[PDB]
Amino acid sequence: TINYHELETSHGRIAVRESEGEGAPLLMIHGNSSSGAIFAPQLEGEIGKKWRVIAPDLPGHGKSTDAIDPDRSYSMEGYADAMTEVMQQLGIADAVVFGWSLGGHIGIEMIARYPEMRGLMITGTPPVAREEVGQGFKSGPDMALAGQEIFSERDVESYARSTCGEPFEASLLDIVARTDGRARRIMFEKFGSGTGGNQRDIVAEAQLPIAVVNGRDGPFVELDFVSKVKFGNLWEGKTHVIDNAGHAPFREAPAEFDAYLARFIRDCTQLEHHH
Ligand SMILES: CCCCCC(=O)N[C@@H](CCO)C(=O)O
Repeated sequence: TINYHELETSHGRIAVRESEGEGAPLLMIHGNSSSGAIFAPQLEGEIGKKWRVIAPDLPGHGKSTDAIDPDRSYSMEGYADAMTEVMQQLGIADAVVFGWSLGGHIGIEMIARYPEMRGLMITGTPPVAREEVGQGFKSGPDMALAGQEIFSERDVESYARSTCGEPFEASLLDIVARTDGRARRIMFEKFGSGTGGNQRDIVAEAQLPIAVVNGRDGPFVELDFVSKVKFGNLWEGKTHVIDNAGHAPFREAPAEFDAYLARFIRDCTQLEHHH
């Protein structure tokens, strides 16, 4: 049973899905033009059965309302503010955070705002300074869509297929089509204007465990670049790659992805802590 409910926040009304797991909490943050519903395999599977999985919809996405103030909310740092507010309302200060793509960038911004975070896993996310975008991401037509306000029906399909990968389901179109397109345009411009913290520096200096897990065949992330990024505390000492998966290994290869996520949560929450 997934517990769905909505929170009135300063950013607007935020939809939240929670599993019924009694264990330590895991915040899962979805990507650009997605929603927390994308994390069905974790919410409804072994991860969500054990751990308290929380999968909200960002402002402008899914079942959340559009942002009260797009100029405040639609940016990596603005979304980080919104998710921090959500966690405060839920009374949870020490979640492990999993961020998918845009969600991973948001998670990086959350490090400063959510100091008791027990770990951060990023998938589909190259930590990059603004000038490093070409190094961290692969060039292509779906990539251009990341910052494009208006999607035709065909842009909806191309974007959904490239970002969500196999298997494609019609329900994915509904999610992408709903997205407030202003959020794409504004977030992308602000990323390029360096309005938030330098993500390269943030992850280099961050002391909490950061896990990096990607599909080998994703169309967006430069995996070699990611494997060279400096992290303060890289979980298991390397970046991890799942064969036969693209941008969304949590749905494309759930068992393999869940092995990493479960082990990371265990490591971050159930080992004796020494500074
Ligand atoms: C080039 C800037 C990318 C910003 C983050 C983003 O939109 N990530 C997408 C993946 C890239 O299309 C996602 O959340 O899936």
